[PDB]
Amino acid sequence: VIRVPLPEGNQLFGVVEQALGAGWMDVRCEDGKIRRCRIPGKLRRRVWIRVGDLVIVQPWPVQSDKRGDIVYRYTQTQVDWLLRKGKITQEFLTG
Amino acid sequence: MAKPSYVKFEVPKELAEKALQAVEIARDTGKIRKGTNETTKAVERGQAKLVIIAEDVDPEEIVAHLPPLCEEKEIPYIYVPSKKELGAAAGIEVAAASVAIIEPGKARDLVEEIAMKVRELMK
Amino acid sequence: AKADYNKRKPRKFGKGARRCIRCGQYGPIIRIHGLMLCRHCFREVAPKLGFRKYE
Amino acid sequence: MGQKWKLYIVKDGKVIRKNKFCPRCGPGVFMADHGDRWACGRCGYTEWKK
Amino acid sequence: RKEFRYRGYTLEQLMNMSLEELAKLLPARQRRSLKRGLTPEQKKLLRKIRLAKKGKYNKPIRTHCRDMIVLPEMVGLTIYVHNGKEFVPVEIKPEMIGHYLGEFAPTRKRVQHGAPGIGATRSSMFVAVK
RNA sequence: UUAAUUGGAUUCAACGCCGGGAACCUCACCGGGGGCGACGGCAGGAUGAAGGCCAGGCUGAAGGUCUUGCCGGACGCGCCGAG
Ligand SMILES: [Mg+2]
Ligand SMILES: [Zn+2]
Repeated sequence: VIRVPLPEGNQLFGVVEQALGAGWMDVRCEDGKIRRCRIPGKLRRRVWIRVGDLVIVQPWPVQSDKRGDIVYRYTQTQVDWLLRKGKITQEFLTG
Repeated sequence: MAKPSYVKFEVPKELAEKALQAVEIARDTGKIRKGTNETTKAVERGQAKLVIIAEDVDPEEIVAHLPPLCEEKEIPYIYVPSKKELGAAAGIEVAAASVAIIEPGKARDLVEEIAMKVRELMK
Repeated sequence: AKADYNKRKPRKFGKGARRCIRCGQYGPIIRIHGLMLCRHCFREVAPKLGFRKYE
Repeated sequence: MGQKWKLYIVKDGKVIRKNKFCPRCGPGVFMADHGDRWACGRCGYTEWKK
Repeated sequence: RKEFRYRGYTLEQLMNMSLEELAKLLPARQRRSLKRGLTPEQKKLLRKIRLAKKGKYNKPIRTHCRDMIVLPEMVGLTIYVHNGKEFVPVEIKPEMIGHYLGEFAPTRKRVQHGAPGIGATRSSMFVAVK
């Protein structure tokens, strides 16, 4: 079929609003509470993330409010591919 | 070649010796054609030289084939006591029925004695 | 027959009809005046075949 | 693996074996009893069995 | 102009016609194919169309030979082809004789275009790869 | 875009380049079908293993399987390690 970063384990879907700075990313998920993603060191080299890139992250059971952590990105050949299956509704990106 | 629950006649012992120990010396010189249903065609032709038919096989369905084919051919033969020295007389270790081998060499006086003994004994 | 399912076919033209006499590949094979080698093997065996490079 | 070599019609006192020899090879090797042809089993033969 | 005439000869007027007198009424390619004999597979397939034409073989005809040349035997029935992954029905009608069998079983899905991406032009080539 | 549209090369020094003018093969790619364990040991094996065919179904086509019964004369991926 296809190998896509679905929610495996406890993953989250990160669609960011603004970069306050130094790696903090305010994310706007379907969950509601303002989460603030940060980044590991394996990908800070070869990839390039910005706004509008729906990507996958991972949250942390501490306070479940401001969490998230990048593990892998999405390429433009998947971001809109993930619409027809309805796995994610894009109206969590226009309001 | 029936099972001992078939009283055809008796079984002497010089026959057993000089035709069962008469196979090793007869295998290391010629050609062995073991098994029951392997030689049936060659004796149907009449190719069998020294056929030694057994008494171990059951049930009484494919046990008697040369005795009923006896009165149609010449069959220089003997009767067989058992199976262990019969598989081991030539070849393998399984239950053997009739090691009826063509040209058993260097072992001809045992033929000239026992084949004609069992000739003039019965058929 | 279990000898009818690992046996090839006798081609007689097309890239699959000839292979190098020393390496064994199909593709760029030299057929000038008869010898049948790669373009890669002919280059590291030629000075023993008699050839020389003058220009 | 069972046991199957029999029914080569046979009694006591005389024998007349059921299936004939093979005309292709030497005598001794038998033919089929399929019911429409004597296939000869291995050599190929379709005389529409007699 | 409701009957079908190929070169002045109706269907059942040519249905009984031979195969060497037939080829004078077909273009080059099919006249030559009819002249180097039929391949073995097409023999095996004609020997399954003719049975299905008399009374027997009431069972879907399948095939891989897309090269077979439609003929006045096959007019009326509906045979299959193999377009790479599946067998696709081709209801044979007059005005097909002469054409190739595989000519009616297309093989590439019609293409409909999305939107250019990262590299479709010199303005989005190095401004993406950092 | 597609079932697949196989890959490598990206300034000079990647783009009629991989001697690459591919109908089958070449072929590495998508759909389907069938074969392959030198060698040591295990269930089993001359009451006959491995192993092979005229004819007919299934099949795109095939003793590839099954129907049908003929043959061949010793070994054995149905089991473990290895190769
Ligand atoms: Mg090709
Ligand atoms: Zn070479």
